[PDB]
Amino acid sequence: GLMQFTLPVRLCKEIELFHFDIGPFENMWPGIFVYMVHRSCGTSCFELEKLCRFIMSVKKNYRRVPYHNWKHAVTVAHCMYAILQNNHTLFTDLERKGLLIACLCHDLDHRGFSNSYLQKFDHPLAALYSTSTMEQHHFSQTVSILQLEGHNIFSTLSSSEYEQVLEIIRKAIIATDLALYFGNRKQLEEMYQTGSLNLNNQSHRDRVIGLMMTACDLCSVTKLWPVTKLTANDIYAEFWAEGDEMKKLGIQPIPMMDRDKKDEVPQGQLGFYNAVAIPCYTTLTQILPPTEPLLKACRDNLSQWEKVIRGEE
Ligand SMILES: Cn1ncc(C(=O)N2CCOCC2)c1C(=O)Nc1ccn2cc(-c3ccccc3)nc2c1
Ligand SMILES: [Mg+2]
Ligand SMILES: [Zn+2]
Repeated sequence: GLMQFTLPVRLCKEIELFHFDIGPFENMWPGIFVYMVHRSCGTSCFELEKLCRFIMSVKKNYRRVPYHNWKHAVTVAHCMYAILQNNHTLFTDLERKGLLIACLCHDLDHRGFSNSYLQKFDHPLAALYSTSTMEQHHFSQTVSILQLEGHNIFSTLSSSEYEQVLEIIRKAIIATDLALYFGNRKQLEEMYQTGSLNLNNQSHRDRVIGLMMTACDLCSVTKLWPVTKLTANDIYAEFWAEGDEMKKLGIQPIPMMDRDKKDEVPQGQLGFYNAVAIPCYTTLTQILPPTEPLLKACRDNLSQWEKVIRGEE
């Protein structure tokens, strides 16, 4: 009960900032996550024994892939922590509980391959889940872990509160399908500009939570340039392995996944920042003004990729 988690001073301070990097010490990440749950949600919202056992089962169900791994899960949870702590009063008690867990679980059992590769390979998961294939899998894996003996961190919630939190988690995890992001952001942009945006409207909150999930998921673009650049290497390690596997199916991969077109990465980053990242953090800042540091960091990194092309690095 009176057992707090305490980080060393540099982490205690920097964990509050959007651009925090959780570091290379894997064994500190569970404690970093519990710290964030305790400060974001309260020391009472989960039984520590049940939370610790849930965290370690989630960790075990992430694979040893270059990018879609346990570090990504905790990284995405930290960005959500930073958003929630900078928007104290905008979110319900159940939303705070559900969203940190959603972020931890959002890529559970990722194989390092896109929905598109699963469909072209004809993976069983593509037959079970026709759209948002991996994201429906990630939610299914989250529910499976919640149902292990002594893993139900939501046990002390009412039947109503329990169905609500699992509903928040399902929507949040599905929203991490970037194919769904484009239409979600357009609708939010329309609603904000016509002044029809209403945070008491559940379907409006759902859309705002969805954009938060995209923002947290893409948060490598909001880090210090060396973190952004080094994270990009892990992203391309997976893209290019998928491209290799496309070539094995006798399919020319898109340039993004073709290690032969390594040369064009800088321009591909510009397209990504302009088409996906900048619009995401722009709309998020309009709806939630205190998330502006994410947009500022993203713009700083866009400027770094522009310097790479101009041969200044
Ligand atoms: C930084 N960041 N963060 C998350 C993601 C991301 O999208 N994820 C979804 C898939 O799962 C990984 C995260 C990225 C990213 O680099 N995106 C992209 C997106 C589109 N591109 C086109 C090219 C490219 C084109 C031509 C030649 C060479 C490269 N390169 C890119 C990188
Ligand atoms: Mg994902
Ligand atoms: Zn992810």
